[PDB]
Amino acid sequence: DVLEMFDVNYESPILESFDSTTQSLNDVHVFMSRIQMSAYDADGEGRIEYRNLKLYEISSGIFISTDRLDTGASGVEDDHEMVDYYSSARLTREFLGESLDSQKSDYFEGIKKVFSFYKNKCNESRYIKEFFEEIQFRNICGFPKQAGTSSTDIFDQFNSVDVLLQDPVTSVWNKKVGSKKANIVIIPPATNLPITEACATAGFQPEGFPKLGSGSFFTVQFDPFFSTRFKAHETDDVALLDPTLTLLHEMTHGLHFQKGIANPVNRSGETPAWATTWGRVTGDNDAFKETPMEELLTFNKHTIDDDIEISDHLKSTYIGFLYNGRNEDDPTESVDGVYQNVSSFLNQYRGFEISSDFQHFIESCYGVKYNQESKKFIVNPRNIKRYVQDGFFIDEAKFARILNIKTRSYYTLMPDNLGVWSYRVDILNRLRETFDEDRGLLSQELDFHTALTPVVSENPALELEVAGMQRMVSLPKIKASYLPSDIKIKNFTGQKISHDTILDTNISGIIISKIKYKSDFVVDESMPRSSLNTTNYNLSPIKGTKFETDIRDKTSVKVTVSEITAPMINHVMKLDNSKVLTERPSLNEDLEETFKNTKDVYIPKTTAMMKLKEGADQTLGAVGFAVWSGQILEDLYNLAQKKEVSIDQIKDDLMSILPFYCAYKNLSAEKYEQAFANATLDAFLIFATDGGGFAGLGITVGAIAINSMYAKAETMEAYDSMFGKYVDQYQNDIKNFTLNAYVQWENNILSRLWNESRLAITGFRNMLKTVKTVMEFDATNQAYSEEDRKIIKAKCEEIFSEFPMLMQTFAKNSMTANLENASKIFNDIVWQKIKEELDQYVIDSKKYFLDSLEEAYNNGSISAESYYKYQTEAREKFVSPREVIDLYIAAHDTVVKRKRYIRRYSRKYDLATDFKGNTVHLNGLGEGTQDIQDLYGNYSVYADKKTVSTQEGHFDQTIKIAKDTNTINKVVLAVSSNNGKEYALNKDEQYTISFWLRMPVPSSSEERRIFSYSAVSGVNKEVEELILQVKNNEFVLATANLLRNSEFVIEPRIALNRWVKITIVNENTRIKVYQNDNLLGLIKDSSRKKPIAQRGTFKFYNYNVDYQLDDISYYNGTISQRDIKYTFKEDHGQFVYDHWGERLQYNKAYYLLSDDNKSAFETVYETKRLKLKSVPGVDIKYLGMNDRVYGYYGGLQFKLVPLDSKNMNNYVRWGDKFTMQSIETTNLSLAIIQDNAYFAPTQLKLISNEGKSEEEIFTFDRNIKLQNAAILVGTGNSKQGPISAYKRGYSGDLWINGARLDGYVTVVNKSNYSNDEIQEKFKWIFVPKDANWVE
Amino acid sequence: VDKLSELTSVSDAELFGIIRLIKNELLSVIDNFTTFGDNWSCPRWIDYCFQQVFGSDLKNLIVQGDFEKVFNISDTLILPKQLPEDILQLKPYLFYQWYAKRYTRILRLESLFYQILNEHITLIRSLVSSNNKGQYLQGFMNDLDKIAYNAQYMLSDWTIQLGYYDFKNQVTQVIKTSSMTSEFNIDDLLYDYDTFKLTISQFGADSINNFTPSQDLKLALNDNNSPILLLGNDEIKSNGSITQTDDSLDDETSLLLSKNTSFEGNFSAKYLLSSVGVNFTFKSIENLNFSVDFMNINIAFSNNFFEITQTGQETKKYSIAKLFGWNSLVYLIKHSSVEIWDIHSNILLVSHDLTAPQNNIVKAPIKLTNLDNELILKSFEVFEQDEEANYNDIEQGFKNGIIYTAKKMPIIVGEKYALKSSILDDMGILTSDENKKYPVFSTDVEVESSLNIILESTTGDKISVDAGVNIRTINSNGEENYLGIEDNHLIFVPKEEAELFYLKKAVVEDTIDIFYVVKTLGNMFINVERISDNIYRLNFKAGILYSTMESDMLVLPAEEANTAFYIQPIGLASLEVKDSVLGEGNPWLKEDNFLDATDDYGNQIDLSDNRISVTGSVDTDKVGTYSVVYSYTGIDKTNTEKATITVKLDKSSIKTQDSTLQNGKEWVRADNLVEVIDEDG
Repeated sequence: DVLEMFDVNYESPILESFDSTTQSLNDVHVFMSRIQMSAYDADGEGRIEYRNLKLYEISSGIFISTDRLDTGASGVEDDHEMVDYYSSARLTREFLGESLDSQKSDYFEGIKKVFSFYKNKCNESRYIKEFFEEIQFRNICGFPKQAGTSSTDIFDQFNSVDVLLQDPVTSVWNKKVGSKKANIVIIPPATNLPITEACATAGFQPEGFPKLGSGSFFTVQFDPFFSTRFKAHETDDVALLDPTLTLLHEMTHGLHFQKGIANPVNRSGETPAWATTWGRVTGDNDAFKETPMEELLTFNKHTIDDDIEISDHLKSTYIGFLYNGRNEDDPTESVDGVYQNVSSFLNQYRGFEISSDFQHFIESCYGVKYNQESKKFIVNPRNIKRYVQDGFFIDEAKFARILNIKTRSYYTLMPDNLGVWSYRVDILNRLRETFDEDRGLLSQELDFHTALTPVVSENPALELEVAGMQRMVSLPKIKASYLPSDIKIKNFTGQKISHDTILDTNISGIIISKIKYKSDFVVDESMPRSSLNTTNYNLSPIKGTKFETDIRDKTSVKVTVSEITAPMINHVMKLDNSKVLTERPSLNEDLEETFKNTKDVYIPKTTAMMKLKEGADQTLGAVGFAVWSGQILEDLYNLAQKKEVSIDQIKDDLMSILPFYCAYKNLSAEKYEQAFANATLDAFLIFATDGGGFAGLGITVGAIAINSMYAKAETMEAYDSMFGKYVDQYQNDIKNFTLNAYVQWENNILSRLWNESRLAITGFRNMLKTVKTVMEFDATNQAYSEEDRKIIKAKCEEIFSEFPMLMQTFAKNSMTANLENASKIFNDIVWQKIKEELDQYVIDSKKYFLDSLEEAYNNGSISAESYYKYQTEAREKFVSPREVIDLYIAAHDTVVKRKRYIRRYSRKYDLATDFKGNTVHLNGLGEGTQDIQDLYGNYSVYADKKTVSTQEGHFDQTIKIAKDTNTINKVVLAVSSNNGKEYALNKDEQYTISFWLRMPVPSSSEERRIFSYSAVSGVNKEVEELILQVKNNEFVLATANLLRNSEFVIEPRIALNRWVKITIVNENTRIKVYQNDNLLGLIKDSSRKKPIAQRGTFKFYNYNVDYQLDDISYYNGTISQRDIKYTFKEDHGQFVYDHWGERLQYNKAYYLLSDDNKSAFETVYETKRLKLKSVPGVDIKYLGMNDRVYGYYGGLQFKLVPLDSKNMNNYVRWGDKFTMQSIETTNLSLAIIQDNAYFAPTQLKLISNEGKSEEEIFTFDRNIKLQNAAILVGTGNSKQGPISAYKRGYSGDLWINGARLDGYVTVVNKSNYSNDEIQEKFKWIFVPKDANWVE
Repeated sequence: VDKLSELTSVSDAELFGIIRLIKNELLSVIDNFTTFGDNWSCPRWIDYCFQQVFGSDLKNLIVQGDFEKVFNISDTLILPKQLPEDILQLKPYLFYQWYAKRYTRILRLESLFYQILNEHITLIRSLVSSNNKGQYLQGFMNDLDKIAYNAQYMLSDWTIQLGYYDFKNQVTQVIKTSSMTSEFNIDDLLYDYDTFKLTISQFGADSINNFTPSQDLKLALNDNNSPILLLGNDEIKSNGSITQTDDSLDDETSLLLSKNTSFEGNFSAKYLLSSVGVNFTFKSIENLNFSVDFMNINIAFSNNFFEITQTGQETKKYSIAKLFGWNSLVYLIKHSSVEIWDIHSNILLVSHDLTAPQNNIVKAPIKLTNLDNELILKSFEVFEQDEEANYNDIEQGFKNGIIYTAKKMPIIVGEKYALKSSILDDMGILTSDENKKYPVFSTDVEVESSLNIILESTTGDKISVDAGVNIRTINSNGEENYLGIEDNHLIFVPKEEAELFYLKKAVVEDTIDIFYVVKTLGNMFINVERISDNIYRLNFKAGILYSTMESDMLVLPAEEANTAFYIQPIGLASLEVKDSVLGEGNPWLKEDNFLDATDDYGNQIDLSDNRISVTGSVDTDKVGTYSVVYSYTGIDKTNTEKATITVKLDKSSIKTQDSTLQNGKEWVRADNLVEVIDEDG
């Protein structure tokens, strides 16, 4: 249906005769055409020309060419490489041992195999299907209709490619026979571009400034046979950019070109300031870096180590500024926007009676509706906001999450020279099986792909020198190496409102809740895909160039700065690797003297580097090195812990700093703590200079001024227009001011401190590469003994194995400090100054409104009705805005979205994660018999249907696994993340597998196996890593991928019919095991043998009892004991649980026990008074042993009847009041009744519940959310109201204790002394009569 | 140090400034050790004590080998000269031997830091209580009590952490340095942390309640069964009728505050570093005018505006959304700010800056005067909270189990609701198709027959998420068609072939609303699939792709909002108009005589909607009455409201001429203004 490809070959004949009658133009598939290109000349001057090209309509609207249009010279010599491979021979001459026709035949068969892969990904995901539809089948409309195109004509240069035949009089292909529907054109990279440069361009760019909403087909210059290398998120694990994602990045660029929202342009023609982000390095001459927000939205990747991203509220601000435009005080810098350009385009048809196929052509283009009466297009300012919003519904980051392929932007490519960038991708599987059509590239490890061999390889660089000094710092020329500039403060001024002023209406401020669901694309098979209209166009050379996305800047700027910038501090902290070390690294503690030697490494003045500058004492052998290196590792962890300071600027809050941040101001880490007394908010900036001058935190907000009223007519209607309009612009000025204040905070503070967060994680990673090379140089010290070097080099490689977790711990703390700083600067500096300015704006505008309203009434320029109308209006409108609360809810949704990112952070991630960090969601999606399926699509579940079931159970659904008493070690459930691709293997891989397990008591020691994780050690290879089994009458978590392979005996009895949670944090060296939330122990003192990846299988085996599972999870990195406790409490949700770990239920027979003795109630001999009696234990056999475990089936059973009875299977939550009804006698319920004839005057009794009875309403103590148990609270009310203190004994809440002679009750103390000591809560247990527990 | 040096007097402002530094000195922790133990939560002030004595901190001199030197531990564990028949039995023997030989030497340096901690807090009690007399002071001494009690438990917990990784190290060294059990399961002799820690000390810093309980408002009866009213444990005053009502959000009761009905308690923040507040649930019926007077701040909710007055400061009015049904509100009083939170959706409502210094430590009363029609209170707790306690991170909803409409009233079995989709709002109307076999969401404006929804359970009336329902579907006439499933399509079935649907509470990413997914027992979730430009199907898909099962909720991504449904009430359509007496020449717009309208679901809409047509105009030049018909054209019914606009004749002139008075000429009005005539002339 979607990418249904036509029978078109490279060998298919071109159209040479059409005849116009017998055969349709929709059946023409190879033909000569014309695509608009940005040609260049010998002068280097750009001009927008048309080029002839043989087309091949490979699918229903998608054309490809194989020509390489002669678009002027590259200017770069053959076989050179700046960062992309420049050649003139590819698809023009014989290039790399293959002929021109073989390169031309491969590029056809190569592109057609890329789209074969997308069609196989069309049916496996709705989210890719909705993309290829929205981008192939879309109606495309362009506004300023050119010469030769009539109005009411659905095919023109914007959405069609001409079909040309050859003249009889000459061999020129220009005899136009019609034009068929175009959406995509895929050509090779042209002559003026490098071989590896994918760039998307609007197909037709008219002369003049592009209008927002003016759609076009998009041209992509993409070659799938070449890629460039990238340094992945996995540190120094270099990979190759997947070309099937590089095309999907440009189609994402091209969907914007089809909608018209890709080149936002003002009236003066330049890009508006709200559509780019600017970097800056100041010095001798200024260097800047522009990254447009269309690039930030096409690769909207939400990680710390990616600068090319914006938040969901900053995205919506840009989406809303494309929709409604943005008026400036200078009207030549205003933006027209989509709504004011579609509406100025559809009003040309307001009295003209367009056709039916043209009307449906627009009504699907812009979602508008056309009425038969009044001859006009009714335009809706919600379907155009829905039109621009649905243009950005997907991005390269969401494609790389669906398609598990790793990526990094071209706009953040750091030349860490591991050699050559440009590689040969073999998409036709000529040498080895490289790229399937079902799955994409079968690797990204660049040992597969043949590296190109260039002659000259010059990476572009930013050359920074300090003024009075001599050391060149060639930074990468990317956005990371520049200071992210503040946005210009707005300073809202007066309006001078008249009765005729056309003030904006569709302005929305901050939107809090929005369903951003891109509405499904309806197909229309009854619309033409061609037109037989020979109409000559204007193909004259337009002087200029077309807006091409993804153009790679290849210049090199030399700036002589005054101050050393953080990017430079980051640079000189790096060991300057490339050599083989002969002498020791000259570690230098002073930053301004490191820039004087061009050989020193700048170390910070911490007690980790001062113990590294001074080596180990060689007099002490292996032992002195272990104490030296061990102390350095501890002193580096002290730089990683965030510590709170106090500022006079921030009241009521302690701002956070990491000790490491002293490295960026050249302080001693204790003089750095001195500088926070008598401080400002322009501290906390590790990166506070652009190179020339101080660049402080832009917390200043523009002053918002009240509007004026100027009536030009003196009628009563002219004042009712003016007094209405003044309130209308009052609400418009607030909605723009609270929106300008979110973007000032989200850019100047949140984005600045997040960038200083990732400049710190880079610099800490660079100084850890200095710790590595100095401890490695000191390990090869010849003054050491040669059998002490075996111990010393093993110690250097053990401190190195802790760098992983140190740099995670540093990143989780550097992010948490800088996010809470940006959160606290909002709450205390920015949002306070918004609230302080808008309070004066609300008050002064009300004072101005109600002094012109009383002036106009007393003069008589307004009626008595209108004066009373606008007096009630000022009382209801000129009030404290709810947009300063919407500004709060916006800025605290971005922080929560980043507080959640820090919680799920991993140093190395492979699979597309959750927001909890999990990569697995097994669900039991079946009609009658449930087949288990991963709902994140990361895992493939094999579930043997004879034994693996799926029930309702623990939290929602369990995976029951049946007995097998005959055949041991049979895998029945296997949840694999192994595709069969080649992943980046490493020994430095951490993960965390976790699953709930309910197992009854096993009597037999059959030495079977329960569960085995097996991580990927290669290509369709897997090494067992973590085996849970029965080993010697005890459950043992063995280990199979360590150098020594220790075991770990699970001592706590986990198989006693109770829901346990087994978490296994497998770090490299340590393997921590957790039962529920408590650390059972470690497997330490051994590293990983075989390198693995973060993909693997979760083989759950058959056991000799029916066990269950639930929430089987896999996390890409380590989980803290702090975060394991938090996850464990939040997994339980809002339910009160049984002892077995299952949620409590009303109308269910529960043994009520005491959780300490496990003692149960019992009636005194004949009366209805209760006596707590002890419940005897159970002699079990647990794995062949003779364990003695807690008994639970004793004493009185109690239902929990709700307050009006519903039915049984309803669950009990925290705060649910009930009534404990006896079961052995159904007519009795628990109550607390005062007798004054026993020692306990306020006993707990069984009273009659017949009719209007005063049985006690109980509850559980909501303020103590325990698991597996809860504290009963007698509420003191009945179903007839509150119980009399004469009948009861007390009036309020009573905890239910295990103490007679208190009457098993004590008063809940709520006085101002109850938290002076420890509360001593009395926990009770509810055991239902379970069938897997016998006594 | 530099705070307590450059001070000759402790101000009431510097009381808060000091107690945050003592909280940052004695409760600050260095986190990571990662060798000789992983969870080593050492307090910051103790390592500074070890830094000042030995030059390096305690991590840098456990690595050196000075753990047994600086703790004066001069002994290691030893196995007995006769091991038991089971070497499992020397598991607690080494726990008693390590306790005597090595832990009580750690425990004797815990004694010294407990004395240094107490002598430091004694000094700041001396330097402040002698240099500050003020009403805040008892909050400072109460909070220094809390930091002392917590730091004494953090010091207690840190020696168990030091103890555990020393016990772990001594048990490996006692059997590696013996040939009797040289190779043995050391994990059979070690303890897990929570059995080692709870054997030594049952309580730690996690067992401390940081704040006192929340003082529930409650009805009660005396020994003379007189109707008293509690606030926690202490009887409070009551001024009018406070009775019980079965009208609750859940199947509990609720308090009926009648008109002009009030209680009055007392409250005080025990600590300086606390926010104090009022957490309460109420049914937001129209014309509610109650007012909570808490900690010398009056917070008056009135006609969906908030008025907050500090005692002796200016009243500031605050505009909110119209609160529709059962609302949970928290009236937080912070330092320098009063914040009102919605706790259903966990969003801020009002944030009022306190212009006067707020003292929450003195006892101030807690009123609630009702002032208008009967307030159905459910809860009323006066609590005291941490000052940095966020209401953002809490997942939203009542957390109740009951299914609520979009206007937060619970769903009753019957009552004829309206399914709405989340993709397409109220504007997307559930209807039947041309063949009368499918329910269809039609986003047309010419929808003929809407289809309302009746859920039914033969259980309790407030429908639980935990109970499966049958969904009848009744149109404008009364044709009742049960919803069933065949070929993964929601169709119409008979009663006996209906299907149990399970509404489950869900949220999508970038919204604050609570939606519901509709599943079956087979995890088949109703998706809204688009088939035409204006017509949407209801087709079942197996599970929700990329959906996260949270507590009991689903966290849908923004791409899976097909499955998100919500429910609205019906027959709430309204249109209110007025009769404006105009004058000859005085202008008229159609919005002048229009008061308020309301959708079928209760949404407050205005005249700019495409459903309210104004059929008729005026002249304002002739004297005749003019009737203007306002009409809201709904989905099934169209209600018209007559609005007459008279134009009363006005002839208003105050014609004047100029005058010159004489020598001190006494002045009256009559010498100038000559022609003055009223409206009728």
